[PDB]
Amino acid sequence: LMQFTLPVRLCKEIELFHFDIGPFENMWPGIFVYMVHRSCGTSCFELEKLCRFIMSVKKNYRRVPYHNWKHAVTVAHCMYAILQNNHTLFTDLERKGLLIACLCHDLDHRGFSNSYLQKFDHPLAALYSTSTMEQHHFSQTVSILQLEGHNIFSTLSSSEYEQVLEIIRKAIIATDLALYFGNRKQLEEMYQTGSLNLNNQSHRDRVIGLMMTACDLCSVTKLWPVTKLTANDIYAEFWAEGDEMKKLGIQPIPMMDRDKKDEVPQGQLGFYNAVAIPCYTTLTQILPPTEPLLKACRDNLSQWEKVIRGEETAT
Ligand SMILES: COCCn1ncc(NC(=O)c2nc(C3CC3)ccc2Nc2cncnc2)c1C(=O)N(C)C
Ligand SMILES: [Mg+2]
Ligand SMILES: [Zn+2]
Repeated sequence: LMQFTLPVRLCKEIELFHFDIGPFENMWPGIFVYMVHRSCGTSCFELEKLCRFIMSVKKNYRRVPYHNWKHAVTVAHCMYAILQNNHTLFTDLERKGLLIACLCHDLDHRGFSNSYLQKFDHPLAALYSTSTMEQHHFSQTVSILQLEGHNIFSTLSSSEYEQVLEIIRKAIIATDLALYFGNRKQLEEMYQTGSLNLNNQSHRDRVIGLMMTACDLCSVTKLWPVTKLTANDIYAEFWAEGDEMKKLGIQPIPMMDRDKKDEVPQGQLGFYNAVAIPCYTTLTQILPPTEPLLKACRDNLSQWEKVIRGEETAT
């Protein structure tokens, strides 16, 4: 057989939650196949179809600062780390579908939120009234899966193919943060009342939804230098959307206003407290081996507080 192998440093460090996939775009397909062969198995997909699929997905991500090909692979790698440290908890189809969901979850993102598409009256807003971009990401996923030589699930039966596309559809839709607030609250109640049941499919769905949020936000779970640099990329998009809001004659929210740059550290603090910490807390409760995501999230929160107190500088 031909086994995928990484250089020594990547071989060791890819198992760490805070792994950064590096600046070499040409190595990311290899990194993704490696993670699929180790988390799913070398027999999960035909290498030729997986390779063709990967390259078509890459092609349908856009040259935007943040919601790009590097983000897709980064989210996939966080999912890899969760699956490998929880390997007894997931099904064959869940392993197969979830790395693919993560790779595909922002397909054809233009760097604009669901809100902007609503305010702009974009055609996608007429087609998909809620989770507008996330329904578009899924539709794009189906398009690519239906191209010639792209059916990576060809050896699944009809009913298995349908289950995995449904795992994928729900996972991608779950990356709509508007849906996360409700989903985490339900999971918090279920956990504290002891009703949470991983044998209940409607409960698996919520746990995977939370896993997808955690993978999607995983830039707040890298070492500080990565987190700080990645925050420049996310704000490049937010500020561009704010500009487009101003062009529509609508005052943008403060985080999207490039004139309010001095409030980024307080904005970050607000986001860690309201969204990120609660997310990784609940995930650690359900999947205790995901502790390192929560720990790195707390460390970065501490760093933003250091920035607010003028002990650290972010230029
Ligand atoms: C009401 O919203 C304003 C309150 N607010 N302030 C900031 C913020 N989000 C982020 O910073 C952010 N969002 C995402 C995705 C949800 C969009 C991912 C990463 C983020 N940070 C970050 C930090 N380091 C490195 N990479 C990325 C929000 C928010 O809640 N959103 C939903 C965007
Ligand atoms: Mg998205
Ligand atoms: Zn994303």
